Amino acid sequence: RRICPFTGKKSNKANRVSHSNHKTKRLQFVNLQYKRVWWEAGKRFVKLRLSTKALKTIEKNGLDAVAKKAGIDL
Amino acid sequence: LKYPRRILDVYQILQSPIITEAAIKNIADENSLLFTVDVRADKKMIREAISNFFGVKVRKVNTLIRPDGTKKAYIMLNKEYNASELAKKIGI
Amino acid sequence: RWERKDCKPNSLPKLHKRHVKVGDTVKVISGGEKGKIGEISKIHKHNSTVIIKDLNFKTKHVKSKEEGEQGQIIKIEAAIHSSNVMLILKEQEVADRVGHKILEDVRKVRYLIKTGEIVDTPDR
Amino acid sequence: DELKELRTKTNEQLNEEILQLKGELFMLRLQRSARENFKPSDFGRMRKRVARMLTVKREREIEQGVGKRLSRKLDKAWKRSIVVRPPPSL
RNA sequence: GUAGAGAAAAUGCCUCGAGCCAAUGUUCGAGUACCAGGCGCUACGGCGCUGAAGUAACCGAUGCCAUACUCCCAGGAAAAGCUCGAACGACCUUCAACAAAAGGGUACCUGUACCCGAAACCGACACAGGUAGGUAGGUAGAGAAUACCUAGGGGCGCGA
RNA sequence: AGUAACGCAAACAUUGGUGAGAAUCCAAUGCCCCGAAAACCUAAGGGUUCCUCCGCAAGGUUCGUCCACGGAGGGUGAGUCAGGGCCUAAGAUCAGGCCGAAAGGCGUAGUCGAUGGACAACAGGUGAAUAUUCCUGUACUACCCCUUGUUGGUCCCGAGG
RNA sequence: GAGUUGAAAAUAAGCAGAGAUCCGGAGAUUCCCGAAUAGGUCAACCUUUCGAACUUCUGCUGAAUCCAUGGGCAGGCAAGAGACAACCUGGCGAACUGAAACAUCUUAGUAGCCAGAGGAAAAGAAAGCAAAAGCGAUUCCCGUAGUAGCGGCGAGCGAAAUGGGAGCAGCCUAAACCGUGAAAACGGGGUUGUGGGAGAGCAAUACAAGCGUCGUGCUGCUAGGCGAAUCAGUGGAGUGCGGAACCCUAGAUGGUGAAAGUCCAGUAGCCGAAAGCAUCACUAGCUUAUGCUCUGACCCGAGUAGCAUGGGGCACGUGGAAUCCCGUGUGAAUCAGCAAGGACCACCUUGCAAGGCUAAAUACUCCUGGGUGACCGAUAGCGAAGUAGUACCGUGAGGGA
Repeated sequence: RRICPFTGKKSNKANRVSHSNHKTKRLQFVNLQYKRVWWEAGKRFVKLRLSTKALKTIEKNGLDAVAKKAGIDL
Repeated sequence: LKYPRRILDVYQILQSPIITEAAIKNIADENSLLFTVDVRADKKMIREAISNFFGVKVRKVNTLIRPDGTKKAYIMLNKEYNASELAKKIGI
Repeated sequence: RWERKDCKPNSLPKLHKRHVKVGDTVKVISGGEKGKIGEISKIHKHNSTVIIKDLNFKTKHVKSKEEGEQGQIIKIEAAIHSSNVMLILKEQEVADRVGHKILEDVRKVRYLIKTGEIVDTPDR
Repeated sequence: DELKELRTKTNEQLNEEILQLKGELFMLRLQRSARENFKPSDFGRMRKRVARMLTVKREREIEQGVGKRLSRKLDKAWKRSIVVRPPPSL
């Protein structure tokens, strides 16, 4: 899915509007990109599929409280 | 352990004989006799249920299905036992 | 005849509660054969009808044999309805209704509501 | 006609009597096919009595305390080894 | 037989083997079978007893040899059964396991009728139509076309 | 309107029989047709249409004593034949794995999947309906027991095929 | 309490006034398929080492990797899968249509599809409305009101506040602080608003209320029981008609040859439960707990609010566009504050987001049990008063007497 497991960010059903007010659908979805972030409780890289807001959490708050906030780490 | 193919309530594996004239032809001409058994039956379960309840060595067990659903079994006994002396005891 | 077959709640037929037992002396109240006493013979609980002896006369024709011989004419009773009869004591000749007296023992017996005797027969 | 003796008999003679009544039921099937004079009421109370036998045996399965599927595995674990034997009425 | 990390295999080297392959064939099976015929009764629908010769040659297959050879490019399935075999890995071990030689014993489920160049399947029909595969007799003919026929099966379900 | 038609232009005819009733059902004799079939067997399909007796309400483009029709009863016998208990192709389902609003899509091991590969029975007779199936003869497969040897054997793996 | 082995007669044998058939409560069996579940499968079959397969939980052993993870083995009455007419929630989500065309808009966030779940669901306990006067969670109805508005200011769309009713119920948690541990946690404390809580100190004890296997209590339900009162004449039959009597705590209904208060089953009324369920009332018991003074330091839910953009939805179509929620990116303050009061600023008023849970009023019928009907009477009423979703048609979805 296009969801981030740490922070529950999903896609956004948000129309796009032209000049003559014509509206298509344009399902708008997050930049949850592949990374491989270091883990201090095992001193090792984990391969994750992280949104950039969740990236700012795991660098700001640390991966332990964010991963226990989501509930999953392995 | 020695499992059969299916556990099938062995005191009900035989249902009824057949009292047609061709069955008496199989008795007098074949040393065989005719039974009606359920569909869930074997050439190993019927063949054991003849050498025990009757007391007769059975030679072969030729089975066939009948399109009304039920199964028909031509059982041929050994040469040592006449089917006529063992069928009048039952009532054929 | 599907309009007249027995109604069957949970595959069993609905049997009616009635007021006439076998071995009783009934009187025909109104319909047809009015005012003559009689025993009952065979009981039909689903129709609430009762065949009683030697009054209802239905002369029926029966093909008797399979060889086509003697073809007997048999005079057979029919079913009069159970609400067309009352009970009779032979001491007071009057057709009376019923009632259920609960006597000193556990059993509950029938009772002619105008006279003072009991319809209920012992084990013989 | 009360079957008081069935709760007196132990489990082995209970089960042997089940097998004997089933064998007598097969003899009633042979005598029904043979058109010899038979009692259909005995064909009724034969199977109908085996129902009583297996209710008493199943209550004895209950008061020990075991599952329904344990009675499936125990019952089918017993039914796999039943050597056919004719009844003692000869 | 060896040689290389080399049990089998593969590759390289050495040696022994003039024969090999498969349809066909003789015998047993196999005759106190089958069979023309006659012999005795008809429910005249068939049963009963006895029984001769049962060989050779010419044709010749679209069947076998046969995945046999020759030619060609467009270069022609997979896995198990089968056979051979070391290390590594799981289990069981002595009257247990393995390989044979004769001789006895044992024999798992389903399909089996009937139509199947069709009255029964598919075309709404007891429909001048369709339906994969097998057997391919005689004469005239190159021939499975054709014409007439043996076997076998019909006279096309309104007639006058 | 009692009009067209009665489904090829292979073709029937007679004598007997059955019955209440016969062009039509049966039997015989001729005649005629197909005969790389309009013959026999099996794959599919159908599902009881197969066989005896009974009936002729409906069906049969006529009739009917007949019937693939109605009723009752019976009939389909396998170690060897065809499939499964063996194997795989196309293809399908796909544990985990990746992806994706959901449903699910992609895809590996694995497992199914014959139209293929592997594996053992032929001749005569019986028979209202069954025959490589039932009987008799000779066989052949796959295991066990009975005798000689062996201490290792089976599976996975390596190879030929 | 008297005959029974269904419809459904007949036949053969039974079972029963030491109580059958039947009714009711609780149990037992429940082949095979179907979540289908040992494995395969062309559903109701095959093969079987006879097995709740898989996910989850528990326990042991524990790869690349030391701890791990993955795997394997085992236990387990073993939690989930599957089904469900309509209502409900969440997501994808049209088009014919209306605008007399049509694209903004409408139809419409409707239908449909998927997922989930309960007898209701959602929401719900104020970072709320309002306006200088006041209310106190949510939901629903009448109303304001077809008003204010919104809109190619077209077609159309359309609130909210004040007021009146149904129903009422509020509670847990994070942080600041103490204690144990390398964190991560755990156990006490605290969860409020014309502000509280933490820290320091002084007092003080018991009134009231909440939760609840367990069993005595109550009524109700799932079987039932007693239960009033008339004959005679009439053309087949009387319940109708005519003559003679009565019941009524009973004249509702259905049947009986024909229409019934007095023929039957019943009804009014009085009774009745071994067993299960439900209704509120007991119970061993767990709990909620109090008031004052000082202290602007410490705390009151952070990648959150806000902002630049792209939007969605509130009746409000980007308009002065606020409130609410998201996509990318930037990115605060703790009460001396922050948010709202329809751009925004100043003052005042109101409330305390970024943590969760809750009954009622409420919407519907595949149904169930009672009562009705200016509803139908075989072309009607359910498609279906018999084999009815049947025969039949289609490969199938499906159509359908």
